Amino acid sequence: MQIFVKGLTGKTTTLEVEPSDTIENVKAKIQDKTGLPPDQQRLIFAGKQLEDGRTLSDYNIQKESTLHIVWRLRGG
Repeated sequence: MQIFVKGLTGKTTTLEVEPSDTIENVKAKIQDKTGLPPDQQRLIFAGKQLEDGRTLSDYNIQKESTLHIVWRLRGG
């Protein structure tokens, strides 16, 4: 069960996930494709904010679910 994430460039990035796969892991996968640090990553689905400890089955996230990558620096 893969998912498509809306990138800033508009290009979607397929990611491998599973009902068991927690968000913490997902952010980790992203940290590799985006190379961005965890403090610069944010996942939101259907306008709902995700949190660690939860799973896809909790957010009712299905396949081809459109996420949202928000890139912003917390400043110095």
